Formats: sequence, structure tokens, C-alpha cells
Amino acid sequence: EIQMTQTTSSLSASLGDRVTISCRASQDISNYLSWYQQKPDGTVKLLIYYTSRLHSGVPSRFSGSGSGIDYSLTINNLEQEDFATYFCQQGNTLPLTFGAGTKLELKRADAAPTVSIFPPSSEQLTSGGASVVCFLNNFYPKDINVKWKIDGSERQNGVLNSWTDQDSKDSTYSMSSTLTLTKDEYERHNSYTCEATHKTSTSPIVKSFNR
Amino acid sequence: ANFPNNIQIGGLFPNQQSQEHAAFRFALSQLTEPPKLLPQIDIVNISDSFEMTYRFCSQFSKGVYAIFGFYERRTVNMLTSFCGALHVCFITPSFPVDTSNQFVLQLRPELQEALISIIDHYKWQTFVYIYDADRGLSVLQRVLDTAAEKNWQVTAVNILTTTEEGYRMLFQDLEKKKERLVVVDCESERLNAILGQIVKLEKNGIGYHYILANLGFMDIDLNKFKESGANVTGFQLVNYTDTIPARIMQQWRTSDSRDHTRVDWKRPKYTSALTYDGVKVMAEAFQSLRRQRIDISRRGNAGDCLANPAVPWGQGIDIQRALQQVRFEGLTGNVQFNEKGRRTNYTLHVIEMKHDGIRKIGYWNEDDKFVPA
Amino acid sequence: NSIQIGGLFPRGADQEYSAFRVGMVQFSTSEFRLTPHIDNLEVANSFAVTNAFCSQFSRGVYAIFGFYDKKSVNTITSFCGTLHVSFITPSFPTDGTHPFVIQMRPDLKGALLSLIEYYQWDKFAYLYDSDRGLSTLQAVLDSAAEKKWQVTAINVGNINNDKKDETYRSLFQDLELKKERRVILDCERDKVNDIVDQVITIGKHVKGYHYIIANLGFTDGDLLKIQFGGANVSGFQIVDYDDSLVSKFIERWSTLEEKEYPGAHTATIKYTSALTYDAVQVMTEAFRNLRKQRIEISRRGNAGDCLANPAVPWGQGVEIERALKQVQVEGLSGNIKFDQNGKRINYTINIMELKTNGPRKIGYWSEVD
Amino acid sequence: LLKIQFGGANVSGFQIVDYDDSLVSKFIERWSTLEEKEYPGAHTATIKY
Amino acid sequence: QAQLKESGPGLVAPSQSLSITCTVSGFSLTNYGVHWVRQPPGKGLEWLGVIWAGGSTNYNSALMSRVSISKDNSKSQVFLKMNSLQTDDTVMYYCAREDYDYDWHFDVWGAGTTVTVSSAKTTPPSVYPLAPGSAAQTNSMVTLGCLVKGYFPEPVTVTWNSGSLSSGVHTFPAVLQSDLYTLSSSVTVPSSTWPSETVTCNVAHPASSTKVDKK
Ligand SMILES: *[C@@H]1O[C@H](CO)[C@@H](O[C@@H]2O[C@H](CO)[C@@H](O)[C@H](O)[C@H]2NC(C)=O)[C@H](O)[C@H]1NC(C)=O
Ligand SMILES: *[C@@H]1O[C@H](CO)[C@@H](O[C@@H]2O[C@H](CO)[C@@H](O)[C@H](O)[C@H]2NC(C)=O)[C@H](O)[C@H]1NC(C)=O
Ligand SMILES: *[C@@H]1O[C@H](CO)[C@@H](O[C@@H]2O[C@H](CO)[C@@H](O)[C@H](O)[C@H]2NC(C)=O)[C@H](O)[C@H]1NC(C)=O
Ligand SMILES: *[C@@H]1O[C@H](CO)[C@@H](O)[C@H](O)[C@H]1NC(C)=O
Ligand SMILES: *[C@@H]1O[C@H](CO)[C@@H](O)[C@H](O)[C@H]1NC(C)=O
Ligand SMILES: *[C@@H]1O[C@H](CO)[C@@H](O)[C@H](O)[C@H]1NC(C)=O
Repeated sequence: EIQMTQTTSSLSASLGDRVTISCRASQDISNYLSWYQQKPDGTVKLLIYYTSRLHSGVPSRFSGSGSGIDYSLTINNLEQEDFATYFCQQGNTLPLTFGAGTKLELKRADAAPTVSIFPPSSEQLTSGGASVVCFLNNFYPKDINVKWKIDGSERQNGVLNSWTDQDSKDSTYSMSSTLTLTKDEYERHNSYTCEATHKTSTSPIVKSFNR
Repeated sequence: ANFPNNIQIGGLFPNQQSQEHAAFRFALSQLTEPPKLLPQIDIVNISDSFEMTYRFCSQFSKGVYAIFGFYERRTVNMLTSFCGALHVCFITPSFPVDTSNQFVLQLRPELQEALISIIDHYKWQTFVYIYDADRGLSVLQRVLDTAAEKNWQVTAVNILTTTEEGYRMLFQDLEKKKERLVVVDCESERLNAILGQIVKLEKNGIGYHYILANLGFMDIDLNKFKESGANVTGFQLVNYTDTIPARIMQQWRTSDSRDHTRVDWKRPKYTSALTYDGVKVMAEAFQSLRRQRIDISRRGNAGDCLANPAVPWGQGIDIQRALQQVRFEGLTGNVQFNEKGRRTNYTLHVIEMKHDGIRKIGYWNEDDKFVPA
Repeated sequence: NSIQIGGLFPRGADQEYSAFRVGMVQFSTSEFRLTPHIDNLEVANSFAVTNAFCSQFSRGVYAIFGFYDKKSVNTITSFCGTLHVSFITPSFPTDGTHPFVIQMRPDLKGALLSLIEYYQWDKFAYLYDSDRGLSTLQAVLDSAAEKKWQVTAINVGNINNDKKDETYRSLFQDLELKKERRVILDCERDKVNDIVDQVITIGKHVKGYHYIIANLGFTDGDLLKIQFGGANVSGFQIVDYDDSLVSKFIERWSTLEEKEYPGAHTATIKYTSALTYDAVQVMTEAFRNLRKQRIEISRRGNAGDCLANPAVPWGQGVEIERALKQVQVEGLSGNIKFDQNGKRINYTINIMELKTNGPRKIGYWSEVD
Repeated sequence: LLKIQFGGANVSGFQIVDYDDSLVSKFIERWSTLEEKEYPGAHTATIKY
Repeated sequence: QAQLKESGPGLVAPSQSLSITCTVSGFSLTNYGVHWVRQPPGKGLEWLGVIWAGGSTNYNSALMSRVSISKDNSKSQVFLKMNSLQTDDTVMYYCAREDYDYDWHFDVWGAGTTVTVSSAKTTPPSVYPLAPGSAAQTNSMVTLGCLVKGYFPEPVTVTWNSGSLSSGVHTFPAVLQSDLYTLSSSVTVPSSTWPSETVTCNVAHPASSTKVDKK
């Protein structure tokens, strides 16, 4: 069927910048597309209808344009309430396929990731497991890499990474890495290290812990 | 290079071989002073608005500056709109409509007020107005307004929607009273068939008074009215023996004996005289544009007819003011346009015919409305 | 299946487009989905009509909905008869048998002649407007020539809005020369209100007079100002509010938000909006009959230019008109059935008269009866 | 009075401000030219009693 | 204004039924149509089906024999039934209204509820503390954490002292491992408040309704 797509997956912008969000289709949609905003809570509100008009209730800072298969939405000046995800939906032929959608992000200073390593608890070690934690908070941008080392040996099994969204106060990011192993596997090693690679420094910030 | 010598003139014509073709070509043949008007004519049906629109857009894309043609009831308002949009002047000898604009130059003068003057001269109360379905909508309007004002009894009769037994029944209704007053308003090519229907029924002729609302009363085939009681009064535009019109007559007689021309003569038409006078209007307008040293440039690199939005050809107001200020004495008498593009400051003669009596009652104008003789 | 159609709505038609939206939401089906390309352009300027027509043809549509003025009836009929594209319209009926023109408004002249022959008149005035052609005027003149009537026919549309106070006074002073008691008003929803207001201003609505509002939307004008006067007023209605489907539509119509739908928070509805709401149902039923007959007419948006020479037709559109003549449904105008030309047959028009408590139906009118 | 002028019923009444006087005309010539925002109910050709 | 919210069971077994109840408000569902659409994690949002205001209903071409729709216009609610659920049905579901503004547009949509289709059993979580280890006051703000491991199904509500501590709270999302939920919550308190003030994390698992307090 008709497949919609968007090249930009994550966009960065500041307060007051004219942000452009593009959208492409598999064929001619005859400008029968709508642009809708969805906040991080889950509430989805429509923003622009029929690719050129603005619905009653939306601000006049947004606008739309485009032709053929290429459409675009343009915001004149972003606000605090404009931090959401914009999605394009075409309704030419059933079944209607909606776009992938992009995620706008606030631009700030590229801060180094504050890394902190935590070993397993005594009750967890008595339970038979060991989950070494590595928390990297207050980082910018969201692009970062994590590496685990067990006495110098890099291990990729049992590592789980969980990222957080951009905070509404400092415009930063947080990430948590968990290395889960057995008790005999944790007792067989002495030093465990977690290395964080960011764009702020070419050398990865390492945090190690011995036994 | 203030003005090119070849000015493209688009043309719209309903037929292939008629008298108006030869009149138009002879009117372009007299052009010796620059610029020369190059004709680009199109033989098109004048009832289908698709073909009229396509020929209009083709002549506009080819690069003409003024279009001379004809129209019909199915094209009264479309050619007014396409000319009010692109600011392109259109000159026509066809039937004048009520609502128009400054870009439609209607060569044929108005007729309804002279009809009101003739009926006020004879002081009628009850009469039958037979109207053409193709043009009798603006004259019938003013006649019914005057009838409502002056307490008349008009019986309006259509031509197209009424069958021949309908004609039988309406004249059977007419033959029940003393005086029989009939005004007929239709074109002469229809009026020939209508009078051919009538002359098999007006064999008595006593009490039959007719007014044929037409500028071509001498062009009407009156040979069917021999030994008839028809007391017909009509209107005349062209006096073919008046000095400047008979000079034009002698000129096209001398052109009809030296080289060759198209389709023949001895039965004239007032539409051909309007064609000649309109081409003389266009010639005097381009000569006035030449002697005022106003250039007419072009950007016609296959110019689009339909766009969004409209692109007004900004030079058209100069051609419109040049065509508006044309004033002469041509084959239809005085030629002069008003501020709207209609005929004013002219003269229409009134001729009564009864028992081979070609009598002139008087004439009609606008300031001194109607005078007898 | 995605069916693309075109739309030509005039600038200022809010209630018609609102009823069009109500019809688009109400008459959606599973077999297909309409996609109208709406153009809000002028209706009298034929250049804009030709532009909107060629823009709808450039998108490659199967049908075109929209109004047409009396100055643009020939442009629509010629452009739709050459390219063989069906045109659905709630405007006035044409004079002739034009193919590919399906019309929603029924005839009015036959019902008016039946109403005059019921009231047994012999001398009256006919104040008309020249914005829907001159068909009714020619009909009443051809019937007055046969039935020996005294018709004082006067046009009123040529009077400007800047000096329409002394001209109307001179008009109704000229209408007292023959002591006229009977006036037929043939005007649209705007000029009827102005003529009624000038009649009330000059004081000609006492008992002894008689008026006929010659339209289909008799209750679309204001009737509260000529209700307590004493002059009885007749007229013609196409939307019977006593029906169950009409009542169920009004119960969902008057509760609509005025900001969301312009001109919708009223107890009544104009006749053009009801014919639009029925025409959406007619087009949906015809496309559903094509979905049920297994006829594939599918193409793309490559129909080309509207000014092709020679403009070759596509034959699958010839079935589409033959589709539309097969529609026989029940809508707000009652029964909807068509002829081979495109006119409406087997319909019902209520003859309304205005009483003290309000309007009241005294009978119905059809064409077989 | 524009709504019961073209009716036909003959209407009489009493007026205290004669607009044909010189002082009344000189007051109306300074009255109708007043700003409506500066003076409410002043931009009329007549005046209440 | 117009609002809508979808609700469901949260966790369901494989090849079972799934009834989603969507409550909308601010308008009337007797004159507009309804559409139901799903949203998978990391994939594109796909339309599931629609039902008209008159009574007609259609679905998508992939799973038309698995989706059904009904409506209650008195309570302005929509009931979407989905049977034959597979293991890839751990996604969100939302409902919306339809309108015509020269294009078929989805005017007011819903928040959407998450559904995880799995045959795993429900169990209470396990709360473990996470301190910095060393008591070296490097700054005035010290961070603590609570790890909720071994929960079924997602999600749980993790708060700090029944919502009294809200300064620097960084709750991270949960992950799945061996059909077990693992979540971590982080708080940032002052250096002088700890251990002078009791910081207790409360975890409420609504799948088993287990309330665990960890001081
Ligand atoms: C010019 O075009 C018009 C418009 O189609 C033609 O007039 C129609 O001809 C058909 C012939 O079957 C008649 O049935 C219609 O009644 C005519 N009138 C209309 C549609 O208004 C006309 O014949 C064409 N003339 C030429 C010379 O091609
Ligand atoms: C109106 O009609 C007259 C008819 O006599 C036209 O003829 C002009 O008449 C005036 C004075 O009689 C002459 O000076 C002109 O030379 C005549 N010809 C032209 C071409 O103007 C004339 O069209 C009109 N007269 C006026 C004064 O406008
Ligand atoms: C309604 O208007 C008509 C036209 O003026 C009138 O109808 C007359 O009513 C009387 C009483 O029933 C009849 O005897 C006449 O035959 C009617 N027709 C005429 C005079 O043409 C009357 O003025 C109004 N009222 C009614 C009740 O008809
Ligand atoms: C022609 O009509 C006029 C006007 O009615 C009349 O005076 C005249 O006598 C008629 N002609 C003849 C020859 O009777
Ligand atoms: C019309 O021509 C005739 C023939 O020469 C002439 O006697 C008559 O005076 C002319 N009339 C006018 C008004 O020129
Ligand atoms: C008119 O429609 C009604 C309603 O179905 C039907 O019963 C009747 O037979 C129809 N009459 C004609 C002449 O088609």
C-alpha cells in the first residue's frame, strides 16, 4: 500500500527558531495529509489539516506547505509547549498509513556525562545474583556509548541499557547500564569497570571498582 | 522599432464561405498605412463554449492583440468574463446584451428604445410581441417594463418552443378581433422562414400591422408580400446611396471587377457593413496608437491562457482607450463608442412599406429622440 | 478504493458546505472512500469557473459537484458534455436535454401553474429575478397566452443596492395603476427578504392582498414579519419537517457547534443544503452500485490538460452517467428518481400557506398527479 | 419616523426644538461634528428634548 | 475540550480475547465516526479499523477477521474486541474521532493503553537498595537508588516517602529479562539530611497489588 516515511528521526532546535519537519510519501497524495502533535504524556492533538490549513485552537506560529509527495511543517518560533513529537498522517487510500514521526529536542551546552559505578548489594549477593550498575547523568547530547570490563576483559552478555528522556529543567539526559551475573561469576572477578564514551571528550570516562 | 508592422488580429467565424468573410478580407485589403493587420481566423461553431474557449486560448497563446468575432446566447457571458479577466478587447457585430464591460465592443446599435418610440408614436394598447429565443431576452425585458409603466397588453410569443400548430392556434386567437398588431424580433435568417410560414396565412391582410424589429429591413425578402395587405414598418441603418457610403459601395464594386473576390453579391447584409466599420475602428485605433508613439511590447513565449491567479496583460488599457475614442462616418453612418463600449450618437431611419410604397417616416436618435418627415 | 471528486462551492456558501460535511461524515461506507477537492471560487466569473474546472480535471476526478450561476450554465454544460464528465448540482434546472448534468432541484413552473389554476386568477403581477434564467417567465407567458391572463411581468434584479428605496416605491406605485392585488415573487433567499421588508415599510401586507413566494425554500426567509399582517401568503416547500428522517436530521443539526460548523445552529435548513446532503447520498449510492456490480473504472491522476485537441473522451465515464440515472433513494427532498436526461421524476412538493399560528400544508404536488 | 412615513396613516405630534432657527442650526452644526468616543450619543443630526 | 482515554486488561494470555474500552468526552459519538489504531514500540503506527456514525464498520486488510467494533452512545464509549492475540501484541492501542474538512482527518484522539500479551505468571517485585558505598561528601547533594527486580507485569508505581521527596527524582524505565521486570529509581537528597532523615521508597505493583516499603 501507500507507505509514508520521514528522514529526520531526531531534530535539535532552540527557543525561537523556525524548525522545519519534512515528510515523504510513496505516491501523489494530492495534499490530503495532516500534521499532529503528541506530547510525552500520550495526549495526541491535531495541529495542521489538509497540509496547508490550521485548525481552530492551534497557535498561529505553525504553518504547512508542500506538494506532490513532499510535505513540510514550519514553526516560526518554538516554545516550551512545542516540545513534542510531530507525526504526518495521509488519508488518501484505505488502509491509511501514518508517518514514523520525528522527535524535537532542545539545544544546550554539550555537558560531560557524570558517571557513577555501584556494586551489588549484600542481599542480592545472598540471593545468588550480582547486578553492577553504571549511572551516567547530566549528559548532552543523547548520543553516548557504554562499555563493560571484567578485570580488563570486555563482556557483552548480560548488559542492559536504559535511557531516559530530556528533562524539563536542565535539558540533560540520564542512562543506566546493568550488568547481571551470578554470584560465582562475580566472586571470580575482582575489578569491574564501566567506560562511557561521549562527544565531549575523545577519551572514555572510566569508573572502576575492586573487591 | 516603436511599433511592429505586422499586428496579429485573431478572428472567430461561424461559417466557412459567407458574405462576412469577403467583407472582412476586403476591409483588411484597404490597409496601406502601417501597421499591417495580419488576420488569424478560426472557423468554429459558435454554440459550443468548449470550442470557443479553446479557439480563444489558442489565439491568445499565438500572440494576437485584439479579437474580432461573433457570439450567441450560449456564449453571451463566457466571452465577457474571459475578456474582463485577461484585459483583452473583443470587437463584435453580434446582438447587444444588457450587462457587459469595457472590453466588449458591440458594433450593433441598440434597438429597444426606438421600438418604444415607434409604439409611443402609434399609441398602442394591445399587441403581440414575438421574440427570438436566441436574443429576445433584453429587448423583451425593456418592452415589458414599458408595458407595465404605460398599461399595455403585450402577448409574448416564443419561436423555438412553439410548434407550427401552436402558430395556427395563436393566429386563430388573433383573428377574433378588429385590429391585429404584431411586433416580430428575430434575426433575418430566421425571419425568412418565419415570414414564409406567415404568408400562407395572411392572405386577407386587412387589419394586419407588423413591426419587424431589424436593422436590415431592405434585406428582408419582401417579394412574398406582393399583393398583400401587410402594412409593415421597419428600421434602417445603412443608406446605400448616401455619398460616403455610396463611395464605399463604388470602391467594393471596383474591387469586384479587377482581380477576384469570394461569395457573390446583390443581396447585402448589415452584419457585413458592421464588419467593415469595425475593421475601420481597429485600423483607426492602431493608427492612433502609432501616432501617439506608444509602444506595444510582448512576452508571448507561448503564453498560458489559464493560470492561477490571473496575470493581467497590463498593456490592454492603452488599446482599450484607443478603441474607445474612435469617431468617424463609415458605411453604417456615424460610428462612435460610449464609455462602456456601446453605440451612441447615431441615427436610425424608419421606413414604412405598404402596396409597393417605400416611404420614409422619419428618424431616431438619442438627444432629439424621434422626428418625422 | 479511493474515489477522487471535485467541488466548486461559491464564496459565501457556509451552510451548504456545512451540510456537505455532515453528508460526508454520515454517508461513509466500507467499500470505498470519497476524497473531494474543494475549491472556494466565485460562481459568476466564468474565467474562475474554467480555472476550477481544469484544476479539478488535472487531478483526474470521476465527478464534479458544485453550483452554477445563470451566467455560467452554458460553460458548465459545454465543458461537461465535451469531456463526458458527470456534474451533480443543486442549482436551477436547465432548458434543454444536456447530458452528464444531474440536477437536484425539482421543477417549479408546473407547480406554480397548478397553483394559479387552483386559485383561479385572471390578472396579477410577476416580480421576478434574472439570476436563474428566464424559464419560469417563458412558461407563465406561454400559459397566459393560452389561458387569457393579464400578467404584469417586471424584473427586479437590475436595481442596485445603493438606491433601492425610491425605485421600489415607484415600482409599487406603478403596480397600483391597474389596482393589482396579486403578486408572485420569484427571487432567491436574499431578495425575497428585501422585497418583504419594503412591502412592510410601504404597508402592503394587510388583508386584501395575496402573495406567493415562488421558491423551494418557503420557510427559509423570515415569515414572522408577514404573519400577523393579514395578507395570506402561499408558497412551495421541498423539505417536509413532519417526516421521521427529516426530524432525525434536524435533531442532529440544531445541536451542532456554530464555531465548528458555520450557519448550522438553526431550527430549520435551507433547501440548497438539503439538496447537497441528498446529493452526497446519491453519489455514495452510485459508487456503491459500482462496487456491487464489479465494474473497475480505476485510473490515476494523469488525465492531462482540459484543452486537448481533439479532446478524446474515456468511455468508462459514459457508464457513470448511466450509473447516476439508476439511483432511486429516499432523502430530505423525498423520493429521488431520475430520467434519461438527468431531471428529477416522481417527487413531491408541499403547497404551504401561512396561517396565524404558522405555516400549514394544504396539499402536495407531483408530476403524475 | 422613517418606518411610519411611507405607510399612509396621518401622524401628528408636538415638537419643542425648532430646527429652522438660527441658534438651533448653529448648535446642531457644532453638535453633529463631535467625536462619539469623546462624547457618547452625540454624532447625530438631531437631539433629544 | 475534547478528550479520550483507552483502557484494557494490561496483561493477557496468548490466543485469547482483548476488549478495549475507550471513553471520549467533549463531543457526541452519534454524528461522527470512530477509528481504532495500534502503535508498536519502535515501529510505525498502523490503523486497525473504523466504524461509521451510521452503523457501517470496516477493518484493515491484514487482520480483518480478528478485529471487531461496537459503541455505546449513551456513555460515549467504544468497545474494540481483538481475538487471536500473538506474542507480538505487546503494543499500545488508541481510539480517535473522524471528521471531514476537505480531507478525512482524525480530530480528537486518545491517550492509548498498553497491552502485553504473554503467558507469564504474575508475581510481586523485589526491592533492593543502592547507596554510594563511600561516605565521602563530594558535593552537598547525595544520590540514592532503589532497584525493583523480578516484577510481573509492567508497570509499578515507585515513590519516595509517599510523594514527600521530589527534589532530583530520576525514575528510569523498566526493562524485560527472562519475563522479569527490572526498574531503577534515583533520588537526590541533601548531604546533611541523610542519614538524619528517613528516606523510604514505596513500590506499588498493581499486577499483584503488592505494596513494599524499603527504608
Ligand atoms: C454547435 O454546438 C451545439 C452544441 O452542442 C450544437 O447544438 C446541439 O445540436 C444537437 C444535435 O443533436 C441538438 O440535439 C441540441 O439540441 C443542440 N443544442 C444545444 C445542446 O443547445 C450545434 O448543432 C453545433 N453546430 C455545428 C454547426 O456544429
Ligand atoms: C453626433 O452626430 C453627428 C451627426 O451630425 C456626428 O457628426 C459630427 O458633427 C459635428 C457637428 O455637426 C462635426 O463637427 C463633425 O465633423 C461630425 N463628424 C464627426 C466624426 O464627429 C458626430 O459623431 C456627433 N456630434 C458631436 C458633436 O458629438
Ligand atoms: C386569501 O387570498 C385570496 C386572494 O385574495 C382570497 O381568497 C378568497 O377567499 C374567499 C373566502 O373564502 C373566497 O370566496 C374567494 O373566492 C377567494 N378568492 C379570490 C377573492 O380570488 C382571500 O382574500 C384570502 N383568504 C382566504 C380565506 O381565501
Ligand atoms: C397602415 O396603417 C396606418 C396606421 O394604422 C393606417 O393609418 C393606414 O391607413 C394603413 N395603410 C393603409 C393602406 O390602409
Ligand atoms: C438616402 O439616399 C437617398 C438616395 O440618394 C437620398 O435621396 C436621401 O436623401 C438619403 N437620406 C439620407 C438621410 O441621407
Ligand atoms: C414513485 O415512487 C413510489 C415510492 O417507491 C412508488 O411506489 C411509485 O410506484 C413510483 N411511481 C412511479 C410512476 O415511478
